[PDB]
Amino acid sequence: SLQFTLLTHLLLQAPEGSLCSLEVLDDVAQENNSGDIKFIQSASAADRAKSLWKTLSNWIDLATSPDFEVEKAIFELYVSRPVEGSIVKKFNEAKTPEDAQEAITHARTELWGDSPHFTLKDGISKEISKYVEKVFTADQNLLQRLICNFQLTLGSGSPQADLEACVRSHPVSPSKVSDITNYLCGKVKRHIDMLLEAEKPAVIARDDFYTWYKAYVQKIDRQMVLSSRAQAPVKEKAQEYLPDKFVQQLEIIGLPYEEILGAISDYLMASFDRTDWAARGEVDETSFDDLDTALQRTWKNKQRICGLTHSEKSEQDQGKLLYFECMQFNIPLQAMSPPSHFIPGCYHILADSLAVGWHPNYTTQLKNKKVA
Amino acid sequence: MLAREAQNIQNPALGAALVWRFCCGYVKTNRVSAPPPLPFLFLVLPIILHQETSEFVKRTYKSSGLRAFAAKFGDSSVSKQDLLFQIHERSIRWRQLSLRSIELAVASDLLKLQDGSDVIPLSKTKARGLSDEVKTLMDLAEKLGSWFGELSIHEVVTTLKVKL
Amino acid sequence: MYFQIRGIILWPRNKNFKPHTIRFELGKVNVISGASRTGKSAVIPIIDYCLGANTCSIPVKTIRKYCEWFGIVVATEQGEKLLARKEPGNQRSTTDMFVLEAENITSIPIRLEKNTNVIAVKRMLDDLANLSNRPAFRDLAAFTFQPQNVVANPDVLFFKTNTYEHREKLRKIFPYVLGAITSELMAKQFELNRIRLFLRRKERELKDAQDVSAQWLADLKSKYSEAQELGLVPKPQEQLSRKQMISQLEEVISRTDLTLKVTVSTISDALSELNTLESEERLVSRELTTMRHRLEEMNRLRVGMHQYENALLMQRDRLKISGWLLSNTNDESDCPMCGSHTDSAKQKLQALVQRLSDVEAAVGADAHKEVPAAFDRELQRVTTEVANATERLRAIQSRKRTLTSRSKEAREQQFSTRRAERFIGNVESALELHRKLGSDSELVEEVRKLKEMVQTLEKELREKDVELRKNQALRVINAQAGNILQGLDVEDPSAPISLEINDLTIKVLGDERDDYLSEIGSGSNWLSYHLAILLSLHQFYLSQKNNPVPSFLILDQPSQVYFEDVEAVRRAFKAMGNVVIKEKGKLQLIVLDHAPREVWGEIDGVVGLPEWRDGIKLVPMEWLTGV
Amino acid sequence: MYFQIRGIILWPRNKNFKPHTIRFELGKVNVISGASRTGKSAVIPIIDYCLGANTCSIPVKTIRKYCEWFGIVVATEQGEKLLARKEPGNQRSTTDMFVLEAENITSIPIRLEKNTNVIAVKRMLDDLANLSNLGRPAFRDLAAFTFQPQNVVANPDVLFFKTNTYEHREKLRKIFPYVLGAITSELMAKQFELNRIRLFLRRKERELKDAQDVSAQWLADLKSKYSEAQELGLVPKPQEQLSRKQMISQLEEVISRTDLTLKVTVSTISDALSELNTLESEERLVSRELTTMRHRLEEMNRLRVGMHQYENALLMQRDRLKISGWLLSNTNDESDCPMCGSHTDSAKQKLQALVQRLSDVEAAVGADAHKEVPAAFDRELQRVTTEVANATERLRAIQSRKRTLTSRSKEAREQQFSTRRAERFIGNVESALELHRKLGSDSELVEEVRKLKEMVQTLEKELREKDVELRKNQALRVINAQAGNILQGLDVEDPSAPISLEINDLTIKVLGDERDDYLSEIGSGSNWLSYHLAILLSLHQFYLSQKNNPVPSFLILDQPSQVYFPEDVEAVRRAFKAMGNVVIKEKGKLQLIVLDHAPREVWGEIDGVVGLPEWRDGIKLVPMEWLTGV
DNA sequence: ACCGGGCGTATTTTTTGAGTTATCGAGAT
DNA sequence: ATCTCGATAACTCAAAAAATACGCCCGGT
Repeated sequence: SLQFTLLTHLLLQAPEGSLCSLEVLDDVAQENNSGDIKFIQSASAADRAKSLWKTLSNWIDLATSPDFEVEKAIFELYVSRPVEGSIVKKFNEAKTPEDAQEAITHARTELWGDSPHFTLKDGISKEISKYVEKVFTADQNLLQRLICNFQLTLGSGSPQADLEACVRSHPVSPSKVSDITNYLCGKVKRHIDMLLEAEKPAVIARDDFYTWYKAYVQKIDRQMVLSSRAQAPVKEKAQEYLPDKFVQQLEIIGLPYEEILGAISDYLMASFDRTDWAARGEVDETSFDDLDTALQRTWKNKQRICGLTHSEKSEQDQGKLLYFECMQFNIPLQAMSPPSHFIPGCYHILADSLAVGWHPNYTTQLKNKKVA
Repeated sequence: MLAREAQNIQNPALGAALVWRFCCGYVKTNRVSAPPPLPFLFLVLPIILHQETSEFVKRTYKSSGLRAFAAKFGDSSVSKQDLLFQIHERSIRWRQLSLRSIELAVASDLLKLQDGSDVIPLSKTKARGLSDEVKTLMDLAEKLGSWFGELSIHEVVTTLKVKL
Repeated sequence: MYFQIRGIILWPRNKNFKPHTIRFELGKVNVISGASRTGKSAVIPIIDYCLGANTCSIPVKTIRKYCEWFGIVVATEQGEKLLARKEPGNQRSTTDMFVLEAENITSIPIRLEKNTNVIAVKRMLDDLANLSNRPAFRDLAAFTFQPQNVVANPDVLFFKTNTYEHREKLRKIFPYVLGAITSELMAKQFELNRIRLFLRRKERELKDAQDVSAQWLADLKSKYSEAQELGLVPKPQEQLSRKQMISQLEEVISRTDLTLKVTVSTISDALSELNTLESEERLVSRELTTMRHRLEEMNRLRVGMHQYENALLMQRDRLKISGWLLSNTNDESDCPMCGSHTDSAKQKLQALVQRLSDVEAAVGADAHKEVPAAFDRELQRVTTEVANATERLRAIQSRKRTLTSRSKEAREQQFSTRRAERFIGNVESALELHRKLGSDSELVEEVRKLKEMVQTLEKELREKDVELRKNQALRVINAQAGNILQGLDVEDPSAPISLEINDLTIKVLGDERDDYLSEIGSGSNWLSYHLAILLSLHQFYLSQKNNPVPSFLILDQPSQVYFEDVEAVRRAFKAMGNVVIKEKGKLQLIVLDHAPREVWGEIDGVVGLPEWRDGIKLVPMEWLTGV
Repeated sequence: MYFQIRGIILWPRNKNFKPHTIRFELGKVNVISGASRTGKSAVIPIIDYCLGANTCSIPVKTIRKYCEWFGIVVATEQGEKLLARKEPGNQRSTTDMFVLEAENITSIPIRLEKNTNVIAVKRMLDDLANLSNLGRPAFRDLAAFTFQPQNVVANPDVLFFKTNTYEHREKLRKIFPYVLGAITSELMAKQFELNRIRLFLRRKERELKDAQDVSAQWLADLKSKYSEAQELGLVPKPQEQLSRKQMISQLEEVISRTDLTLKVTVSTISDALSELNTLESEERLVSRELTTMRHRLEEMNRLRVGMHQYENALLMQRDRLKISGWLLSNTNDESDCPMCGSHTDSAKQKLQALVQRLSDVEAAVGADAHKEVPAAFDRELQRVTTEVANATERLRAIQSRKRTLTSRSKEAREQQFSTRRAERFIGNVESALELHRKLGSDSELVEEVRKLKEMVQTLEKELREKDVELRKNQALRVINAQAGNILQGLDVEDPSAPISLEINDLTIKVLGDERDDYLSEIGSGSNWLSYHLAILLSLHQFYLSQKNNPVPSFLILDQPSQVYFPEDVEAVRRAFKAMGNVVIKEKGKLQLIVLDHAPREVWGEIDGVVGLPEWRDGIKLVPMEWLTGV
């Protein structure tokens, strides 16, 4: 579960409008404009390895398809250790076609053999011998291009901490950074699974992952905006903020998100209105109790009517009908003249106590979401 | 449940503090320094916790006297005699809040109840670091206490259109 | 205008007796001697009744039963005028009299019959004086007759000003008789004031009709804001007037290429307007709640008014903390404060309630005596404000309902041009009503023409200068009044005199404080002041020409305050002679007095005779057959 | 009202002598005899000054040189009140005053300090008299019916005090109707209410009439409108004459269709028309998306304000609860109940509950000390704003494409013109039908105008049951009857002459068999005084016969004997006897302060008349001890 | 961790320049 | 008369600063 961290970190640092591939020729890829995909690999680097040459000489031809990397293709290598042989050292330093060709000549000498006989092909085991033969049999210009601009990556030494650092670098709530990266990596892993369960080359497009990141960031932000705002959330429920009881009732009814925002605004505004009236002395500890008892009685009557009438609709639909009927309902109380939002806010405050409900089984459904 | 906000904005603790400051300001001006009678404590919150009535309590100089405060209600530039008449009714309606105020002000060694149904204020050094709003309300209660003290019972009840 | 008395004639009731003749001296100080309090004031009544009067003020017990007919002989610019009159007997007023016009006649008719009526005599006198047939000759009598009740009396300064109508008419007539305005300008001022009243009323009604009810103003505002949100009409800088908004909407309707310029800016501005409306709704709802609460409490007190007794006296429940405390006590918790039950607690709680009742008894009943409702001014203002605020709140609420409901599913196609056209159809159907409502051009032009005729009347009158002439006239009056006062033995001649018109009196000058005539006594000073001021007024009248006021004055017993005894009256009479002589024998003075013959004979230039007896004595003894 | 002068008080300028009191009696003819020398009575100046007279009439050279605080004691319905005014020093007046109240004033302060001001006491007197109404008769304006200076009492012309000018005369003239009980403050209030309702109903009738006119003129075109509709292809062919109700039914069901399409075949569809339809569908989609997005932006914008207001509310609750912590720090674990002697923790438990609530509010305030929610909110707001920007740009591009298509082609242009016509017509029908419904048989406007008409009619009827003129005539009838009854016993030249009080003239009129004549012409001091006394006493008897009357129940008769005394004394006794009877006729509810020179034997033993060897006037009301020559 | 001493600091108290107002004089109605 | 306007002087409030006693921090047990 380390390649996930590496790919996540580098995609966060990948340029916009990018495309990347996974476990095709390297564990990480990136696409720019033409053939010879640019690649980055993770090593547990080693000059010789059957998997390395295997993947290289296998899907370089697929990497040769256009719209995938500049022919002077960039290349990188993240290694969890400073170990790097002389041949790989020379590869990374190969930033010029001539230097890349010289490095490939050295690779032929050490793995394939000395020109023209090339006898070291037999000196290495058949397994890697045939793969190095395939590597070196291709046009040497393509060998130049595939190692034209090789690089190596060495982070802080702790891939996790670096991942959380780069995530937190973007504008995001620091209280949720951990979860963010977690979810991100998980998605990648799950994605990879479905790409290999169906036996297809797994591809993680930088833009697809970037859109995932945007969607999840917006998801957590909308979760946060529907915070408690009425009581201190419990630390167990603080990891992912749990909206108050009335917001939960609305969600159980399945109202649109914007309607929930309006409900929350009405709740806050009604709370402030009652506070201000008390602070002015207009109302008192008993000027509202008549209001609340009347609200509850009218809600019960409306609930009975809705249950008798809208039974054909589903439970959520009946709840929406009762909700909208109650909020639209307006009875002129004592000569206090309240703004439009006051009565919806009062219903919401009552709903926060489960004394007034929308869903015909709002108690049972609230228990369900509690155990959900 | 809806009442919660009000029960925090008109809590009996603030009422006890206000009543204590009222009594403190009363004996500070009484000619014989006698304690105020109990039925005057029920006219502190209805005057102090109401923002426009409290505004009149605030705008009148400390040396202008209760009459000058009660005479501002009918001024043609204001014309609010109805409020001067509502002081008594509001006191009728806020009986429980005032009573709990005396509760918390006697239990907390703020007002000693002399068995003749009177209230003597103790010293009980001031509260610690309250907000400007509450400090101003306490000062207004003290000013109103001074005013009630300067006059006799009959004069005060007449000037505020009260019926003990 | 020259009008003096030359003589009097008195037809006896019976036929055998022949008229008693009387012949005055024109342009001189005619003096009459006799015994006062014996009816010695009947000649001013006889002159007034001969010159017409709404009632006859001649003593019925002494004089008015021995004479069938009354007569007056008056010299005038036109000539000598002989006027007659018939006593009513049982009635009070008579329209029967005989007239004779001449230049200088010597024939004295002995038997008469009705030849003219009151109206004809009055109007011929009026156009003799050139008045608007509005002043009249009778209204000038105030400056001719000074009866005993008025000669020395600090509060009445002119004859027969003891009635609202009379003093008001004389008040409104000073501006004319003071020689500072003409009758035509008087009518101009009257009509000007009438049109001022009409203009003010109609302008108030115009401002009433011009202002639109809040509902329709809200509808137009919401429609304009809708159009603005779509980019049709650009965002105004400030609140547009109803007409401007209608104009711009009509322009938008007339277009053909409707380019909906919907952007972030328009939607954001609409939402900002929505939030501003929300703020204003909160504020207005709070204030309306306050006002409504005040109103219901006022209504409760006024209900108690009728509830308590037969008459009006509002009732409010007593504090009764003594009783209220036990009201909350029950058999479960004795203490209504801590909430506990205990016998000792119960008994001491009882003791406390009796102590509280004792305390309340000190001022208990005293606070239940006549608590009225003085908050009627407050009630009216609060009801007005409640109505106005309810209207305004409903307007704002409808506007905000539109702006919100225009975000749920109504716009679901609105931003589509196919639906923007539908919106424009709606607005150009509503513009008809929104043009009808609150739009008026007939009343604005009516007010404009009223103002224009007001301006014409102002220019014609040339006001702000007549009062300057009045100020100059009264200054001259005061100057010559002080001049005369120097001749009168007043106890403080150093103090000037001002004729204060607005009260129909004189405001005595004083350094310690402004003083009136009624403030201080000294009837001698009262008579001196009347003499000085009246002769000042007559001098000022004769200073100009064509003055409606006559040029003759009558004083009745200007010596009753002296009932050493001769020096004061001598001073007054010599001053009167001086003023008359310096007037060039055009002003006539008739002074009935009780002073002996020589008392007024000592004056140089004043003539009279110890004849002329007034009262029952004026009637020849042969006519006097009894009481 | 019941308002009598129990006594006068004076405070010497030199604080060496106790205040001097002159105690009258209540419900008796308080005679102040003696004072052979008559500079002028200061009782009236003192009483008016203490009652709020604009300027000080107290003798400057004789009294203001020794008195610091003038004062009176007045018995009222509220109970005795001591009203005192500081000497104005070197000014025409000073607003400084002192006031005391009690059920029975017994003590008198030795020294006085400012306690109120003239305006406040004037208002207090007014609302004693119920004259704090909507411009209205003021207490001071009633000085006419309670003062009779030495001149006014016997002056044949001036019948009421403060009738010496234009403004005062017209004043008193306008106040008479209110005093007599015709114009009631209730009636003035009803008149003002009726005026305002008249204005409101005028505007409402104007607006309703205009709206109904618009509705009627539109409905006249209803059949032509429906013909236009069927022409446009929005309704089927009307086979037979239709009914207004079902025509309207067709119209609103037409306008209500979510997506109404023109009656055009699709088999022969041009490329331009298909492109137009596709663009219009894209337009519908983008419009709906932008509608929802605007919904969200609205809710976010108002939720920001909601959070801010909740923050402020929490701060206020925390401020109002904070003191609970300190008030708990000083509360013992239990306490003894003040009123039931129970050693219970009820106070302590309630302080604990309040501290719990303060803890809750404190947790709420600091729930997000790290301002993460504000940052998330702002980022989401930016998201919605940029998303709306993109949607509006897309809509603008769509409309540009549509306009280019229509401009280039002509069949598409005709189609757009036709659909524009149809939509415009539908919108016109929508607005017209909305107005027609607004003018329904029970809509708001019709009912409002109807009820305002009913209100105006009811107020007019209410005013018409109670007629001003009938009330005034009845009041003057009783006043004249009582005045004549009083006069017959009193000495007048003929004791059988009915009289009439002319309010406009402000004078009595003797309706004699020979001549209905004013008091001004009858020349006699005795008769002038008799008529003054008769009319004033009848006035006050009538006043006390009424209820809620604003005139004081006291009368100052200054020098009611100057007419005699350049024997006649018998006549004076008659006068006084009459006064006595009057005072005793209403159980002593009326008080008379009679400044007089009549020796004590004139009225020695007549009921209701009181006099003391004290009660001097002029300068002896100022003790000579205070007198030192200043 | 609890008690006691020494240093830091928020609150009270004192101070103070600015600002606000009850009162008065004069005027107007 | 009541009401308003303006001039005045005195008042109180409010902000800043200083002194204060409280709370926080450091050292020893």
